[PDB]
Amino acid sequence: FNYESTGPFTAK
Amino acid sequence: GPLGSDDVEWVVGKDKPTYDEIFYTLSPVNGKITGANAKKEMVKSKLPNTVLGKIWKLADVDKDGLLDDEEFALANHLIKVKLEGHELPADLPPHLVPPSKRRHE
Ligand SMILES: [Ca+2]
Repeated sequence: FNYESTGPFTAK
Repeated sequence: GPLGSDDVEWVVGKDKPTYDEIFYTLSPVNGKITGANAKKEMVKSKLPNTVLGKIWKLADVDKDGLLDDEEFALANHLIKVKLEGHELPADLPPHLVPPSKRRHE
């Protein structure tokens, strides 16, 4: 499942 | 009416038609595209993951997770400007802030 944090780049 | 309206020119709108054609090719829904297709463009431009986050941070002022045609135009601009060999200050000046997302105090 795709999930982000503060954008599709800044994911941990 | 207001004649002396202080309205700063959005320097992103000068090359917007170009980013518009790139925006409409990523399948825009109601004027916004998914961060997946933006991500795709970003990684095609060979920018490091750190810089990717930089660009997103500067492009999406309100951080709605989706890129408007305006926001993507800004992002795309920063991207290609990096490809030009320019660097980013990583700060958002008033003439880069979209007219409908900006404040002036
Ligand atoms: Ca946005």
